[PDB]
Amino acid sequence: NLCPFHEVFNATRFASVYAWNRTRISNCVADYSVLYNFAPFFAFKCYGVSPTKLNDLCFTNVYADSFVIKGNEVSQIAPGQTGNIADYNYKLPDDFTGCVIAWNSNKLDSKHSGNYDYWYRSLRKSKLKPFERDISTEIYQAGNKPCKGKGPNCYFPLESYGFRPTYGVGHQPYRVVVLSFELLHAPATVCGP
Amino acid sequence: STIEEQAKTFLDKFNHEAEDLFYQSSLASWNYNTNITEENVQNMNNAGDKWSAFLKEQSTLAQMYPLQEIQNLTVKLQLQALQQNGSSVLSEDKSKRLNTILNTMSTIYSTGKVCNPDNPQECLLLEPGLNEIMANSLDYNERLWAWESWRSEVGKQLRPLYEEYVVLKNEMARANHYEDYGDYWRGDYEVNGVDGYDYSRGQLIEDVEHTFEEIKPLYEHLHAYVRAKLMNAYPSYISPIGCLPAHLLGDMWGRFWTNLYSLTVPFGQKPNIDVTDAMVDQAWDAQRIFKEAEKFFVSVGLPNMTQGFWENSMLTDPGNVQKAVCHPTAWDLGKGDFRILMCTKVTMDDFLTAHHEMGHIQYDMAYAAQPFLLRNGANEGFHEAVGEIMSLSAATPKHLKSIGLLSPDFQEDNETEINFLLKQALTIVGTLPFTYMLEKWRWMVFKGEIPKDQWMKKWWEMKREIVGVVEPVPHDETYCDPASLFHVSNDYSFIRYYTRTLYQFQFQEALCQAAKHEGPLHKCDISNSTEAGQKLFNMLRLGKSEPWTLALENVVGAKNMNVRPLLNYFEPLFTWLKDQNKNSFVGWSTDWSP
Ligand SMILES: *[C@@H]1O[C@H](CO)[C@@H](O)[C@H](O)[C@H]1NC(C)=O
Ligand SMILES: *[C@@H]1O[C@H](CO)[C@@H](O)[C@H](O)[C@H]1NC(C)=O
Repeated sequence: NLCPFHEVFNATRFASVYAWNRTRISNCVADYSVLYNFAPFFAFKCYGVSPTKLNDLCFTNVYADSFVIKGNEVSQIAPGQTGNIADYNYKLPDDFTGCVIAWNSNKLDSKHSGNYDYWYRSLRKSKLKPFERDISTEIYQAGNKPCKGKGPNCYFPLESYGFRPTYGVGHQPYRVVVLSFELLHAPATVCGP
Repeated sequence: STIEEQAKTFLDKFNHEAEDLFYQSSLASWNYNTNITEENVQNMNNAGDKWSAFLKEQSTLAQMYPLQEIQNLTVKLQLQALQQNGSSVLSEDKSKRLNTILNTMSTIYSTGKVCNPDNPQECLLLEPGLNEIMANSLDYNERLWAWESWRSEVGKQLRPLYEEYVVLKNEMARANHYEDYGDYWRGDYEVNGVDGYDYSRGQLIEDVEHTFEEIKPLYEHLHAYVRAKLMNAYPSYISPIGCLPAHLLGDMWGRFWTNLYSLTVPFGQKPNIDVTDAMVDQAWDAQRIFKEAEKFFVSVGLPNMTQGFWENSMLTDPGNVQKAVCHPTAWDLGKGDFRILMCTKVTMDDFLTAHHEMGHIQYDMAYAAQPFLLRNGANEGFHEAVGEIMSLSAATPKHLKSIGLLSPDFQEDNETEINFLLKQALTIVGTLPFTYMLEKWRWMVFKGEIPKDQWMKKWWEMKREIVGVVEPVPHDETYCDPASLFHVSNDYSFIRYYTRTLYQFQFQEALCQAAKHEGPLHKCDISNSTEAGQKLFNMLRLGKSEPWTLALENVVGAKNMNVRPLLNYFEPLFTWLKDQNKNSFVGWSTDWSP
């Protein structure tokens, strides 16, 4: 069978970094050359399994997360990193055996008047444990008084990533697609020659 | 949750929404300036109204965090820049009156015309006509008539208006927990909260006074030299022991003496160095000038600039259609968007101003990492200082030879750099006494030392004492001569230029001292020197995060304003001036009277 790598990479719409999209991939044959023949990416720094041995191993489950962030915040998609994206939005485990693919997509994810369809969580009471998804638009109580709905010391958590094509590199949208490779004691499911 | 810990969350949401509302406002302003059209003006006005409303709302919301419970220095600085009451401390009627009077002052300075000569059919506009007629003129009568007509048409209409403006601004400053409007203006050269690096407004006054006192001899010698040259040019118009009339000081305002170089050529047989002919001979486009400037900046050590700087920013005149404004400006839109708005021409002046604005752009990229309220120079005199050191480095003949534009066969003789030093002094050291006099007069007018009923007499007496120029005609009390200045009428601080020069010369001396350069200071070049680039970038990346008394030392080595770099920069010029005015009189006296 053919793994749905193309559908993950070719998706017309991409999720937001706070509500990122996870798609388990299994019961197919790995084809990483197809992944290569997609686009000239901006980052391919992929920790753990080497790209050469990608077509020489058998990873039980493949997780293809996908979201849109800034260019500065791509460097926060890596084990042992800190920031707004690596503490509240999307944290990777220290034992990350997968590949983080992240190209530039300002051509499709910009509207010339503010593409406020992409959000990110900037305030949270506690940090985010690895591979945890939190979507709760509850007003954040920064002050010492109970929150009655916005107003002083009560801020909406999620802040939108106002995207425009005129932004310089680093603030333009970046469709990041990490490709985690989890392994268990179950028989090998994803294998490719 | 401590006050210092809630301050930080408010400040974070300010930072995000404010960055969005500035890239919106700055984009609207750029669209207006590039293409002037009614919808563009409406959009810019809407964006500015939204930005002002957001700033007012955030300033009102930030009053709940007192500065006594704030311990972090950066958070305290951001709150101080955000907790300012501004003009909202006045009554609504008083605030509306102040806004209206400022607006009418601006619109009467901008739209003023001189129809007094002959018939009112020929109304001479200030910008195209008055500047052209004041840049060069061989007739005393026309210069005097134009100067007197402009001064009268300004003062006779803005004297009570300026009195009301002064009263309103003083009341606002007093209600703003300050002493007067001059104190409010000086409240930005102020550091308090860190030991060792601290500053006060009175300390600023004393430092300015001491720097001017130790800079007086050089300006006095230059004034004597230019007075002798004008006496040679103008027969029977100046006194040997008296101050020269003000209206012949090149520009009508007398702020800059650059226009007097034509009559004060040290060596007419040796023409000044020019690159226009060699630049057109090489077929240099508007893109090549910026390409070479970026190459110089990279050679220094500063990084390249993105493709968004090249595709978005416009560098050439767009022709008859799509009218724009030819004011060279370095735009920092707010989110990775850096642009320069200028109509580049094939000239030496445009080539140098390209580097001048490109340095501001480099400063913007350097401090882009800082929070929103700390994305500025540590004071208002840092941006222009960096631009000017860029221009000074780019204008050296050795750099011109290195870039390949100048012929290597060219040789340097003492006349060349002596003329260059004289031009620099006319541009730089000739605007320090005027700036200091104007700022001191405004400070004492706002403070109350100068009585309201006695403005013109004290201003002109200060002009004799400090700048050293007499009145072409006696002036009564129904005049507002300082209001004719753009900065005074538009409520702008003027000490920026004094601070800019006194910082730029220290910066250049420190940078080229670390570049392992042996020789004169005026030939210092930062090109192909990574150490000086790193030393400058260390200060550039700071922005307003740390006090200017520390950022100045981080690149120079001193925590205070200094004149010795300025004095020894013009050292060969100083010795030449000393050797020149031997038999001529030294100094000016106020005893002269018409
Ligand atoms: C994949 O995307 C490219 C452009 O991004 C498009 O040309 C191609 O048709 C897509 N493949 C599909 C829709 O199967
Ligand atoms: C994830 O993607 C699926 C389709 O691939 C969509 O139905 C779902 O709403 C998405 N969820 C989020 C949180 O974006």
